[PDB]
Amino acid sequence: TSPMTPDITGKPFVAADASNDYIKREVMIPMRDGVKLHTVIVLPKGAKNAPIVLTRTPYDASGRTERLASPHMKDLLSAGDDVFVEGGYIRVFQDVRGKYGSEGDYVMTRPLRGPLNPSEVDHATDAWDTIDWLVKNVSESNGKVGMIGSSYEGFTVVMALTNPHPALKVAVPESPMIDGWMGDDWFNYGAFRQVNFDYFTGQLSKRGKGAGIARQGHDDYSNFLQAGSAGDFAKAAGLEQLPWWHKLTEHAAYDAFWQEQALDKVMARTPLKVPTMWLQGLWDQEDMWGAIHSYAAMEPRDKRNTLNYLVMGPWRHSQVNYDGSALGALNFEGDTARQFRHDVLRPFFDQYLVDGAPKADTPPVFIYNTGENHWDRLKAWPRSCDKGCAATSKPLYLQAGGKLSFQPPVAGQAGFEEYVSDPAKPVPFVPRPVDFADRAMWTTWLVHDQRFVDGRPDVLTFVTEPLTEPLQIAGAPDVHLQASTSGSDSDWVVKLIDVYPEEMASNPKMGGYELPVSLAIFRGRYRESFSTPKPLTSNQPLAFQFGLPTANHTFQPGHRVMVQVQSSLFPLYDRNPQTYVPNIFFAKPGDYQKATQRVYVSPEQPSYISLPVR
Amino acid sequence: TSPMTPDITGKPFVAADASNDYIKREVMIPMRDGVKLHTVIVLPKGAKNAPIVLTRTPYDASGRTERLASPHMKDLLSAGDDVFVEGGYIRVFQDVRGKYGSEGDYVMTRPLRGPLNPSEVDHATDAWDTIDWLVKNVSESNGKVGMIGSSYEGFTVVMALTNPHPALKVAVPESPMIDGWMGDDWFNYGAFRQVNFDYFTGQLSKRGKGAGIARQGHDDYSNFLQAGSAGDFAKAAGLEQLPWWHKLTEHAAYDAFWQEQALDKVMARTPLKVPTMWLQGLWDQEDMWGAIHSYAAMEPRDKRNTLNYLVMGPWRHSQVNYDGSALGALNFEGDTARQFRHDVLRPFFDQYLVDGAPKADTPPVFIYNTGENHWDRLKAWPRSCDKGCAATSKPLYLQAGGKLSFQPPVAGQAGFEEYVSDPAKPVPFVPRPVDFADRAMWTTWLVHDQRFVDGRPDVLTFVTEPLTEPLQIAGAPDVHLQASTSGSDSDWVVKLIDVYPEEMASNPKMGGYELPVSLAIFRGRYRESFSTPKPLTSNQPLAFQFGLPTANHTFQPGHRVMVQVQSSLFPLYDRNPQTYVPNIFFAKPGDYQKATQRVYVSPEQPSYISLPVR
Amino acid sequence: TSPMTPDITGKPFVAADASNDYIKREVMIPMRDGVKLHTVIVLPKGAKNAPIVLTRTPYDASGRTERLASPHMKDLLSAGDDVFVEGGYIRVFQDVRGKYGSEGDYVMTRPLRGPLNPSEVDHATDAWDTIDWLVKNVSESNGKVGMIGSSYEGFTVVMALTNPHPALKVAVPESPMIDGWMGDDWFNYGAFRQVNFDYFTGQLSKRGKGAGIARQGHDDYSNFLQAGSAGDFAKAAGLEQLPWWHKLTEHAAYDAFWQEQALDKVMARTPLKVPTMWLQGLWDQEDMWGAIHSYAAMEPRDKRNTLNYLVMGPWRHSQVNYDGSALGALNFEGDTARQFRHDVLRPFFDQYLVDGAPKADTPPVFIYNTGENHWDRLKAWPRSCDKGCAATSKPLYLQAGGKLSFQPPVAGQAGFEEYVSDPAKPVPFVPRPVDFADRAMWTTWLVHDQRFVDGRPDVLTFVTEPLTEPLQIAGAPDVHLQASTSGSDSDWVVKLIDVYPEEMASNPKMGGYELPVSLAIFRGRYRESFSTPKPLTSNQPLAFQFGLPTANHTFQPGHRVMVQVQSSLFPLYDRNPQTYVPNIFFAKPGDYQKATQRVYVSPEQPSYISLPVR
Ligand SMILES: [Ca+2]
Ligand SMILES: [Ca+2]
Ligand SMILES: [Ca+2]
Repeated sequence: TSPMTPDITGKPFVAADASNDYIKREVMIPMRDGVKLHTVIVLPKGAKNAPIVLTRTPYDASGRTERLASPHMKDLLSAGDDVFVEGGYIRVFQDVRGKYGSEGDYVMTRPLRGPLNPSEVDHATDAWDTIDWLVKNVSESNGKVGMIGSSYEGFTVVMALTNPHPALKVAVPESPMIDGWMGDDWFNYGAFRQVNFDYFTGQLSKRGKGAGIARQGHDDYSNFLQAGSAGDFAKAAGLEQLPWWHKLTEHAAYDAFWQEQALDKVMARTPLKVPTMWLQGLWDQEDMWGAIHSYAAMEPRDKRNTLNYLVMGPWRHSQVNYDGSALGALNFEGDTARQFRHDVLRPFFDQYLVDGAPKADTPPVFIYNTGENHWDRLKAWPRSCDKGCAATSKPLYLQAGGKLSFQPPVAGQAGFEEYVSDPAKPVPFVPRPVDFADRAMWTTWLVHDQRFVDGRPDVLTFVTEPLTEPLQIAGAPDVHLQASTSGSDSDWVVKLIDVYPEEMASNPKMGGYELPVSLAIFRGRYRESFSTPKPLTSNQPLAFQFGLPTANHTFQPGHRVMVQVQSSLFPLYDRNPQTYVPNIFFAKPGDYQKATQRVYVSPEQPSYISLPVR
Repeated sequence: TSPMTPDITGKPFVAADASNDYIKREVMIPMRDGVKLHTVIVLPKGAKNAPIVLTRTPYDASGRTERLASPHMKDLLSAGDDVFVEGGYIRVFQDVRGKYGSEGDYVMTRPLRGPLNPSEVDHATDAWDTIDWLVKNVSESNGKVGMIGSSYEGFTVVMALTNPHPALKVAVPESPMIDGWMGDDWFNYGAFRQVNFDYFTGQLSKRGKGAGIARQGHDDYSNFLQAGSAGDFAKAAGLEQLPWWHKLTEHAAYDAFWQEQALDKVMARTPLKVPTMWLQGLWDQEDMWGAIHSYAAMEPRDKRNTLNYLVMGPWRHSQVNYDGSALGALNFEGDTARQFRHDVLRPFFDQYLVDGAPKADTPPVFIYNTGENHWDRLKAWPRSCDKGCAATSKPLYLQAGGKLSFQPPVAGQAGFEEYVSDPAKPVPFVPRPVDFADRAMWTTWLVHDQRFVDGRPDVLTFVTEPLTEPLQIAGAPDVHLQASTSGSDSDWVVKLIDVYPEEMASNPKMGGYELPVSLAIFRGRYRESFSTPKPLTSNQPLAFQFGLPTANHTFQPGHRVMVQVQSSLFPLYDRNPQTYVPNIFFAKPGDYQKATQRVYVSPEQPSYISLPVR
Repeated sequence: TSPMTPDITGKPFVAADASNDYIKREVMIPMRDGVKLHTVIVLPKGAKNAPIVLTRTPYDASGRTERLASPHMKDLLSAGDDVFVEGGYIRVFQDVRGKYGSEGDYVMTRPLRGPLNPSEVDHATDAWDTIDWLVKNVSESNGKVGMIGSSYEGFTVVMALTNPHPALKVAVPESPMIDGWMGDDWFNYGAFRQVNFDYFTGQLSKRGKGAGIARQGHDDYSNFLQAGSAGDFAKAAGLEQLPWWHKLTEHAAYDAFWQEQALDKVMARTPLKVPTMWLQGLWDQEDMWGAIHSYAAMEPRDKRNTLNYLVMGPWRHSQVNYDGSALGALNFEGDTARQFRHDVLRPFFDQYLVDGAPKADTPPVFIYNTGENHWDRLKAWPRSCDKGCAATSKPLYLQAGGKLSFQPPVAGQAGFEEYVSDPAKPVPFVPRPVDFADRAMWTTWLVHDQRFVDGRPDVLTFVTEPLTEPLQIAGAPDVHLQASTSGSDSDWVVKLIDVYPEEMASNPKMGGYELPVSLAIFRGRYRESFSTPKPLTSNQPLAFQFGLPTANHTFQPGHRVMVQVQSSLFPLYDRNPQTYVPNIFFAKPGDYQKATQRVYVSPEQPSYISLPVR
């Protein structure tokens, strides 16, 4: 070999694959319009009549099938695919239209053929053509296909369910994106989520891998506050080059653009034919709305209770595919994620995909009790609600003096609790400094101790005396807030908290820990209507009604129930200027004003939470 | 904005840069043969008559100038560039010929025009054409250029020094690759370094970013042992596709291929014209030979002591560009890396690059004492050696019964210490499991406590009684080993160790800690000649002589001096089969045999280390 | 208040107790012979007809009832007492005779009235007199008592069971000290345990709190090796002042002194009257022999299977009273300790102690499967043994070339595997440096990855190929070692190991992890008799038979089964000098000699482990 022989030959370096216990095949599958989608198929060596598990993703199919470069399939594929490797399944990941190895144009959460999409293709037809090709060209398969995926990967499963290929025998949409305005990714009750600015450049900058937005500093509390409004931050970052950004600001309210994209409404008029398991985390910080709302839209038509299932674990977004033994300071009884994957998911998929496999005794509802630390196998959910459930909700009244109880307010006390909300000094949603990039912070923010803001003058705290008997809730709490603002707009944040016993000697850090079981924010301008915003009348007590995330939680003896109320949750949510403007995205510096907020706790105007007690 | 408007546009997304305090400018510089090299220039805004600091790298110039996407130049550039940002320098990184954005073919450490390179270009001409272009095309510059870089980036500096452009006013080769066979990257005294297998696929798989090699498991001790020889592992990993791998196995001995690449020999015949500062770490685990040998090759001709400098800090490879406050369990007196960059490097560069800058009080030698924890400013180095230095070396004799002293062996005792070296059960160079991916393990292996192998039957341990007075060494120890093997080949590993006081109450983990101050391996087949290997005569005591890494270390009172001897250091070094084979890279399973080793400690055949005491 | 008024008044400072939810009373209960024992009684406020849980301890009753100075009983008492606080029990801790607040003389594990104790009192009579006083003087109780305790606190429960007071309705000896010579605290098959030297000064220096032994250095590997024999270390430390030390060295063999103290032999002749639950950890590093052997001594007479229970969790010594969610690098399915305490222990105690309490569904055997990670509820144990069990044991033969399989050795291979055992360089039982005071090291040593010694020339390794199907063992493995030694004595250490799959991508550190499922040491001089030691015939293959710790473990697919054999386990066990001496405690420097060890693996003399497969 000559010394001047180029050490980089130019020809592709073929990695070793002799010792592999799998085969990886990449193929460009033509859709009905000629556009080919990059599809990666991983088969166990010696696979015969094996089912296929398919996932359609905008997060790199080649990368999703290489958690680690390894000759062992169990290590090659992600942690969440462990049960599929153990079951001898063929795993397939496909790049959606317009991303990574696939051809075509990319449209964020490409809408269904209809009012928003006049083309001949969408995610439903793309999944159909994909499945058709797989059962006709993968000789190692038995022609049976199951679909699974979390977040955007769950959204593609839902799209396939709108009109599924006959070969699709089972589906598991995990934390799917269903309604990005009401309560999933983009907004929550109209309040815009700034955490997704990095997602926009990360997914829309290039066909393939993108990047986050360069910051002025480390603390996002400071980065966003200094920039001003959400529109100011975006403009300075160059986001006006992205059509998606223009779509968000042109549709700030819940108009036809968002209504026509709500997939739970679509599931309501979609016939039940494919056994589907709606899954999400109880602390799903990205898609809290999706799974539970989609499950409820189809459950009334699940006549025999064997086609529509619900799964809600003690998980943060997508934790179902990793280790569910803990979340932040909370410890659970074993790896709850692995428990779900092995005890419930595997037998459910085997029943519909593996030849000769027995029927599984899949629980209609598989939900974790975050207070008692154990799974619950039920026939229905919720167990308690205002009407139609086994148990009836009980009003939990906010009381004067920062108290909280099931007894209606008595006369002869202060009619309300007051606090000033200052947009220039907003309440932080997590301890400063805030780093949206820090995955540890973002995935655990919903279970973080709230004492870092308890005692702030712009946060109201209501608490019960220590419980002597366990209080079990099992449903979706509903806020019935009676509040006024001296401004003409305002956000209202309510947190339902489990305060641990003041002392916890066996785990000292948990002593007095304020765990948010369920919390939400509501953009006040949408009080009467989500599609048609209106200014709030200054200094007038008004009724605000909105649901808090689902909870299957027992407040144990020694614990207290607590409710915190505030008017900002920054920088996760852009600040409500507190003066009515046409579009908060483009609020001007002078529009931001302090406002005197009042939460009423009188017999005539009682604030309370309809708690799903059982 | 229509809903179907592609969210990923035809016109690429461009990040905003209005708040930037620098300007990044890319250029394609044509070399003399027409090949263009991708060059990245980072200028402070308002830069005028500013000096340039240039680095030529095979590690992505665009990546090297983006430690963090940020509007602040200090954060955008690497930690090691802090003093250049503070000094208002224009920073330039260039992709070497055949890598990343550059055109041309890539040849690993492209040799100088000569016997190994018949072309008209090499790193010397490329650096010359680059500097000529920069001074004629960067209007913001004062036409003065300084070069710096660590490892391969240091190697490109040395290549420029063979025939430097008149505009090159100063050079700082940090841990440069000088002799990859004698003691730098590829081999150490002929013993092959398996840690670089991942580097081959990482740098030679493609023009741009490559990847590591997929392992069968987590523990490299097991991965390499199970594979067999280095050639078996490489063959299985698909490395026979890389011409570099064939160059290594075709030139296992120190033949013309390696002799013609030794840059210290080139420096010996290179006139001293550009002020040069040779730098490396005392614990440089990748390029231990380079800087010190190159410095010594030029120092005798440094008439006024102002053209050739030496710097040796308490660092691992490239730590000079990060934080030097500690290394593994060792704590030093402040951030020694920052101290060097600010107190020595900055004034040195300024003196020769900034118009009208003052004279720097640059110490001819800047070397850290790892035993007293402070820098030493000296006029010469070494301070002690066999002859020609201020102090003279003293033999430190290995003794029977595992003893060690400066007194020659006495009669009436065992003439040797014996151990069996078994290739099937080699001595680990770091505690198992060995993870070559774990950067923390690799960067700190040389300072790791050796108690994890002390007490093994295949490792001999010689130790003094606790010292009552400080023992200072300041030079390069030289091993004079008298040893026999029952086989026909063998490796000899010698570690000079500082054993800390048995108790260290203020830092308990340091109690009895066995810190290797200096260690080296020698491949026995090269005992008589590095170019002509010969079998070792079975059962015959033979003299081996080889140098240990430089040390400026004071063994303090309460400490002991220790020497460990073994015949494997795995998996860092491939195993010597202990039977004489033509090429150890291709040793067969049956070639590996146990061997009875004897280290002689008698008056007639005394093993000792020539210690550079002062 | 005058400025010169002494700030320390001299009168006792009464801590506030108004807010306490408990009442703490201290009383000196007179025994049969007039000697009063300090007893601490903790009653919940408003206690009426409450049962008592009693523990007798030599570890400070006042300290045991104050985990934290707190007004909440749950936090005041230890973590393990959580279920008793929840159950409204009165908790009592009593200082044993001669310790802390109690009067009388202290005798280590004071033997029962008989040949070793001619006095009128022992732990049985002391417990009787205590229980009698409690039911007659504690008006807040219902006159029913349960006993519990771990280690020495479990030993006092067993002493009460030899002749229990009628008021004792239930007992739970946890990791009790049963046979301190055969396999509990002082020795293991005659091999002396040096870890207890600190225990001797800690418990025998003073009536109250003692201290450990001052060391020369940090590393006990070095401290003990430098001192020489166990006797040399003890003499230098001043331990000849302690009668206990003289008792140990005067009874090095299993003579009448130890036979008369073996409580499992006493339980074999003790009528089953009190529902007893024998408990220990599978990795009980202090009392591995006790619970399982005592359970087996009484189970044949448990006619209705309702008076004798067994519990073996995935625990280290006493972990049952803390958090059992993990042990070292091992993760279990939830807090297994809390699971046992709440799901099994609480209902078991309530049934026999609380008025009108319901029947508990107590599993006859509650044993954790360390390979499948789940509890097993069985009617009997073991599930597999040589004869009389549901399954029969299968021989796992050690093979030449470091192999292992269920197939008998074939001819034509090497008849044995050889290694030299050097007492001057013993095999470490845990990575150096060894610190017996480091609780983290000591509690997790039995589950530590054994790769730190795998590959040592003085440790033999035998391993199977990767398993394709699960291999479940459920019983006590029995070693049938055929081995010789060139010396006249030797220790034999055997480890049964579960080697995790080479790669574990979801938990990288577990890749190739060598987990010791079960290990034991056997002092060779007791090959034919534990009471009468005899020299081993030099170079003659001899049969060694001894049991390994119980295992309920499934070696899963991908894992390998491994067996390691060595002749030292230092410094936990003193070194066998390898030349026969009358008493190893007083071995002289010249008695320690290297010895050539041979483990036979031929068809004629096959070494194997009788594995309890099912
Ligand atoms: Ca259903
Ligand atoms: Ca000089
Ligand atoms: Ca029983």
